[PDB]
Amino acid sequence: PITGLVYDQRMMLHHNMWDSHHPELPQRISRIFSRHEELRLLSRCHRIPARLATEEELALCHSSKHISIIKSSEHMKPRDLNRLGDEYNSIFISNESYTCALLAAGSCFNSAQAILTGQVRNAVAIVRPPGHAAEKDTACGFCFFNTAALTARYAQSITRESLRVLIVDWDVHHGNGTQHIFEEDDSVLYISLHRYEDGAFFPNSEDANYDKVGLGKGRGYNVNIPWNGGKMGDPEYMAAFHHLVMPIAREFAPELVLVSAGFDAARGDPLGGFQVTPEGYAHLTHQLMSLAAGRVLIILEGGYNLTSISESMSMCTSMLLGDSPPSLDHLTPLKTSATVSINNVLRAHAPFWSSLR
Ligand SMILES: *Nc1ccc2c(C)cc(=O)oc2c1
Ligand SMILES: [K+]
Ligand SMILES: [K+]
Ligand SMILES: [Zn+2]
Repeated sequence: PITGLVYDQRMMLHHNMWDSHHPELPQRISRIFSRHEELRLLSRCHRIPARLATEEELALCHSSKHISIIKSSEHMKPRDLNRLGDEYNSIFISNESYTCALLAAGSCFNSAQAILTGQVRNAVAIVRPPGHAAEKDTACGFCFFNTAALTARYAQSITRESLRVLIVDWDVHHGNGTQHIFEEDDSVLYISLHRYEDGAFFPNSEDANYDKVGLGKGRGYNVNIPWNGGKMGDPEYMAAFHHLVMPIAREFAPELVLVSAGFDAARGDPLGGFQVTPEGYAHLTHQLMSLAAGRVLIILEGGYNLTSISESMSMCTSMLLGDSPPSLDHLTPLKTSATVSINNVLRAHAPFWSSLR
C-alpha cells in the first residue's frame, strides 16, 4: 500500500483583506504541512501534484452563473471584492480566491485519480479554501466550490456514473451544500456528524436535522447525525460510528470513501466547542479504512486551532500509512443528549437499512 499527499503553498494566497485575523487563515495549510514534515510523515507519502480544476469540471456540481460570478472576482478592485463577498453568508474574497478554490478542487481530482488508477491506496489533501458549505448556485461558510462533491462526480466521470461513493463529513458544521447536491442521489451516500443545537449552530437550518433522509430515489442516502446540548468528544463520535456510520456504510458497500475532514470538532477549536482528540480522529480514520478495500481520500475542510488541526490531520495520515490504531474507551457513558441523537437517527433510517433492523 502507498499513501498519496497533495499540498501546494499557492492555496495560501486566498486571504481576508479586511480582517487579517479571520479564523480561515492561510497558515492553516502550511502549519499542517509543516507538522507532516516534523513527524516525518511527508517522506512516507507519494507526493501528488496540485492542478487547477477546469470550468467544465466545476459544472459537474455548480451552475454556470455561480461559476461565472466567482470567476469575475479574480480581477476586481477591493471595493467590489468587499461588496461581492457581503452578498453571501460568511464569505471573504480576494483576487486569488477563485484560483485557490480551483486548486483545492483540482488537487482532490488528482488524488481521486491516483487512488482509482491504483497508483496509491489512499490519500490526504491539505487544501483550502474549504468546500462542503458551497451550494450548486452559491458560496457560503468560507466555501466557494464544493470540493468533495465535485470529487465524487469526477470519480464517477472516470469509472462509471453509478460508482458508489461514500462521503463522511466530520467537520463540526453541517455540509449543507453536499447534502443538497446529492439529496436525490442514491449513488452518493452522504453522512454528516455536526453540532446542531436545534438550529442555533451555523449554518442555522433545519436541513441539518436527523429527519432529512434524502429525496425520491435518494431516500435513505442522506444521514444527518445532529448534536444538541452537550460538549461532545471521542465517546460520542465512536458510538455514532458503531451504531450508525459503519453499519450503514458497510451495507452501502462504497467503492470510494471521501472524508470531508474538518478538524473543528477538535479539543481547542474556537468555533466548534467540542473535544474530539487526535486519537479520536485516528480511530475514525482507521474505521473508514475497512471500507472500499481501503480506498479513502481525506479532504481538509474546516478546523481553526492551528496546533489542533496540525496534530489531528497528521494522526489521520499516520493511520492511512498503516501505523497502529489507538485503543479507546468504548464504555465511557455518553452525554445524555448524544444518546437521544443517535436514537433519533436510528429511528429515521431503520426503514432504509436492514443493518439497522
Ligand atoms: N463565523 C465566525 C467568523 C469569525 C469568527 C472569529 C473571528 C472568531 C471566532 O471565535 O468565531 C468566528 C466565527
Ligand atoms: K459535518
Ligand atoms: K445522497
Ligand atoms: Zn466547520
